[PDB]
Amino acid sequence: STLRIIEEPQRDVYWIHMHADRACFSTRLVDDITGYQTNLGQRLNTAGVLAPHVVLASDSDVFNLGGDLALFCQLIREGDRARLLDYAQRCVRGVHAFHVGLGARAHSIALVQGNALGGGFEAALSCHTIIAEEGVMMGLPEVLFDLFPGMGAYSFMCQRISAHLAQKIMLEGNLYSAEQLLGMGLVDRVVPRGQGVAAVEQVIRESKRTPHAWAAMQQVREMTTAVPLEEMMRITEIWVDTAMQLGEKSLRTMDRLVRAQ
Amino acid sequence: STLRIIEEPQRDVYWIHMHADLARACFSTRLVDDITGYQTNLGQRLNTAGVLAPHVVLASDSDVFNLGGDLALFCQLIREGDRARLLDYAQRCVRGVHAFHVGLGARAHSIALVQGNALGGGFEAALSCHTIIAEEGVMMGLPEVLFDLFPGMGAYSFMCQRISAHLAQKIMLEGNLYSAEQLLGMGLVDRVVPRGQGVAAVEQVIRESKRTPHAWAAMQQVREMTTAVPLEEMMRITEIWVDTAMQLGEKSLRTMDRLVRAQ
Amino acid sequence: STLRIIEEPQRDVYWIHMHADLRACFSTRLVDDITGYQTNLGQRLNTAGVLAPHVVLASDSDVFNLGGDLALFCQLIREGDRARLLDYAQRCVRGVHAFHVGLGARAHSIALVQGNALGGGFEAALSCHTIIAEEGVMMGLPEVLFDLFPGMGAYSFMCQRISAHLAQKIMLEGNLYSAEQLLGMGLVDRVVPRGQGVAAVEQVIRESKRTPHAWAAMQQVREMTTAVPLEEMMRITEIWVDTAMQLGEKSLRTMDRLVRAQ
Amino acid sequence: RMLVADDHEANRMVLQRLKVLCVNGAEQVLDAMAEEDYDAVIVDLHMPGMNGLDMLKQLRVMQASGMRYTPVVVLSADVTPEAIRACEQAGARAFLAKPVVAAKLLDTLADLA
Amino acid sequence: MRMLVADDHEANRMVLQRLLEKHKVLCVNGAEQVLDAMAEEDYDAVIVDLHMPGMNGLDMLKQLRVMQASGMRYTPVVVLSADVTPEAIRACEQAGARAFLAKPVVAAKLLDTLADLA
Amino acid sequence: MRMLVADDHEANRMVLQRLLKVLCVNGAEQVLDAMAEEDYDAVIVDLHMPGMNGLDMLKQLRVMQASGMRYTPVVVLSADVTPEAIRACEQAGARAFLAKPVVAAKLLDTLADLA
Ligand SMILES: [Mg+2]
Ligand SMILES: [Mg+2]
Ligand SMILES: [Mg+2]
Repeated sequence: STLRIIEEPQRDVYWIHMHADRACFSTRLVDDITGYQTNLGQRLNTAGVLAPHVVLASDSDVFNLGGDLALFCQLIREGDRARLLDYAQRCVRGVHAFHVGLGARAHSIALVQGNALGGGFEAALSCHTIIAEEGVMMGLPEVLFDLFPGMGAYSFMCQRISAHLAQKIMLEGNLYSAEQLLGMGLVDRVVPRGQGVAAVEQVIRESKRTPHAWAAMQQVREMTTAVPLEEMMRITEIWVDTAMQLGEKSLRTMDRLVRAQ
Repeated sequence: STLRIIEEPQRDVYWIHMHADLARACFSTRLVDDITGYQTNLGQRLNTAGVLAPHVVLASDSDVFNLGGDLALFCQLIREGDRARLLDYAQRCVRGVHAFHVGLGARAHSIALVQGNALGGGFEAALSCHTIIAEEGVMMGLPEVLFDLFPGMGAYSFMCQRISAHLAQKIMLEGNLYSAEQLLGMGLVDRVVPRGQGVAAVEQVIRESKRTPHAWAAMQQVREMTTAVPLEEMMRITEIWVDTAMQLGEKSLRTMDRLVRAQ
Repeated sequence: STLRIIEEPQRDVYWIHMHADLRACFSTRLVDDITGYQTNLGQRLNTAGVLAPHVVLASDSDVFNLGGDLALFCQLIREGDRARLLDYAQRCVRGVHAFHVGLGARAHSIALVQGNALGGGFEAALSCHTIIAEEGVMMGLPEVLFDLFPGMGAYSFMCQRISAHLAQKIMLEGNLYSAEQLLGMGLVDRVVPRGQGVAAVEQVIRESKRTPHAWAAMQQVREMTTAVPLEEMMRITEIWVDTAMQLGEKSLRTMDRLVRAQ
Repeated sequence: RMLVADDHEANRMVLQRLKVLCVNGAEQVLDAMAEEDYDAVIVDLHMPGMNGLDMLKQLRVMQASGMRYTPVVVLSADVTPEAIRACEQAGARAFLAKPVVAAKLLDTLADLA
Repeated sequence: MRMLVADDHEANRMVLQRLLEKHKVLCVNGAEQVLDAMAEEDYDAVIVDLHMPGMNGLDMLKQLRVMQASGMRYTPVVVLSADVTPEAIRACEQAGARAFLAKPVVAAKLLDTLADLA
Repeated sequence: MRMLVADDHEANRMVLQRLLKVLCVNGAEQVLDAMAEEDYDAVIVDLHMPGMNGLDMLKQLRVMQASGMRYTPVVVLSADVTPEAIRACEQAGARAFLAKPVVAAKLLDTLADLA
């Protein structure tokens, strides 16, 4: 119930609207996404659908503010590494599924009509195409509480920019506008406010006419530049070990962000 | 006889002119076999003579560079369901372009001289060379998406050496043509010169790297063990290419037929 | 004594100033002093469990570093001494790789380039995680001008910042670039006015000092992904030495002229 | 000698009024251009099945392959800068609104030849 | 105007409170405490000292930037320090500081810049 | 002013020396040898020369000056007016570029600009 799902079976377009009912990746939201990804992917495979379209969107005035910091604070203070790892691994599965097209060679499109921070920005980067509206801010603020983006930020940015620049962005903790991200190559299209849906429809209509070409390109990605799940899993292992070592200054910073969200 | 070969043995410069007997400028089976056959021949002669940093130039005798795959052959094999022969063609195209990429196995400097349009496989063949010289007014691109296919002769592998994986994907799936000046700004072409000045530009590149043959050959060894595209990777990409081509419908086949007639 | 070491133990910032006893190149003495200090400082940082220390590579000369000891190269090539040239090359690799992996203590390596950095000198700056350059500074890889190539990790380090193809061009053209040009190319991280480099380094240090856990974690991520393996660089210098041994008299005379100028 | 293609059957005849052959669809105009030569082609951007942009992209490759060049002018109700962007980089020379303004249509056609 | 002031030294808080009452003021001891205050009440402008122990002015700016993008009400921040190096001015400007004024503060320059805000 | 001119052709060296303290030498390698021993106010060099050309000399001179060697401005002479060759030279360190055969009046004025 954290998701509002809009399915168009005859056109094979599927809309995932986050935050249907803090606009962050809570355990419930993550389980609902992975659960739907697995469900839709299996239906698409058995029906032999060629190049389906999956859209990740939001019903909130923001896109997604990232990890459940209130949950982080609690698990770190309690020393519960096992549950934090579990959360982190499930977040990885969610974003990796978008990256490999749900195992059904889907075209994943991120529709970002509000701010996307941390895990939220990582979720947008996990999609093949990012559509952003003017005035939208994105960034990776986890360094501000002495952590790093471990939901694939590094893996996904390295597809678009250099490894060195990806490192800078992850460690500076700056926010960037949609126009700035476009110039940096981290966003694919910027449209005026309230025009995002139409822009997504144009992308869908463009790749719907070349479904064989799209599906073949996914196979080529799979055997070349695609980010392996295992690589991301090992990155969250480092992420959890780092989070467990965080001090009271970082925890208070996280608490302040929780209240502002 | 699809090639006109000009050899300069005392300078170790070798010119390959495509489409010598055009009196469709695409990669026909004959043209592919002639290229691979010459690559193997020249490479063996260069190895046994111990030639350091030879120069190989890929050029055209037509008013275009190369228009890509033999679409008329594609249409026929797809309609007949002959996967085996289409795979065979695709694999031979891979061997041709990979040989340019690794310098014929003799650590050669491969230079593409593009004085006319280079489309699909034609553009991929230019990208397989280490240096691309283009003349003003020349158009290049990857139009295979327009008939619901993708460039499988190393487009992705070669562009990823120059630009990001993401931008390479866009270019492959948009089906736009780009001028020489545009490609230069994108980093997909190395030099743009006025019409009828390409040969002189190639001669300057040759003369520049002829004075540093040890440095060139050493750099090829470094490429071999780092960023060089493995043959096997390209072979597996054409496997996907053939499987996709076999699934193409009548709308795609008619598009291909129209391109054949315009060619 | 080729180095002037400034240590700030309570802040864990460590300054390495090259050419303290002054040709401003990587001589055998300078290389041994750097590797010797890297090993020493790294072991002290590990045993003390220091989180995200800062190491700065700077110069006391009016240039940063002019690269390999060409006078030594000329001699060893003419004598056919492959063994000693390989030994030198391998030690240069260890020096620059140590900066790349943070001395084995997950350090933040910062190159402060206030004078010209050529060949191995530019490669040493590229081995650091952050490059601060002052206006008017020139950097480049001139080893092609005597028919050699940069084998101290130029290719490996540039591929972290730019494409493999552009990295190849830069290595084989033999052009020099200003700090402003290198910034636009993404090969330098910050350009500041003359005599403002130290303050710029201090700002970088102060910025990453507040996120030490984040920095150290990122090094671990680098280690298991994009970090350049030592072995890869060692095999590149093997090719470098074999190439250098085959160099002719025209290349050797070019090197001799550079020795006199440098 | 004109060749106009539009999905709306009402829009086809109203352009025929102001040496013109009309056809339905984007594939049909391509089949017509191979049949006989034309001076200019006026096309609608938003057509179902195959659109103006796809036709421009397809004509661009054909013209690069060896076909005779013919200038193309695009019509659409959409006027956004991101729609003109793709068309001008595909081979289009002029862009016009819908319903078409009669003055701008005739004047720009004379500037070509 | 409703003013929030942060400086780690008692004397600095006192001189600032005195001069700008001739506005309503609340003075606090550090960067964390102003962030705590901003969540409890709304302020027209925040005057922060750049150099404070624990959390400095630049952190506060960077923390406010993300908070303000997370749903928090926007409120202008002006920085004060005896540090007037372009190095420090650049950092704050990039972090969204609306004004950077020198310490000891000129009453005329402070009040005129505050008037420009709201 | 102390000049140093280099050209591969016999006819070009003689006409330039008469219209202009001047030393003339044949190749690009030799002018680099001459500069290593003596100091000069400016160097005039031909772009297209056999073996090592004006650009190769220019790049090699650039690294020499960056190594500590005293700066000397270099003016290039060539028959080719191609914009791609002019850009490459000034990006290598060239301060002036003049067409061949060069007008005497414009050469002397451009040499006066350097001082
Ligand atoms: Mg319409
Ligand atoms: Mg203070
Ligand atoms: Mg001459």
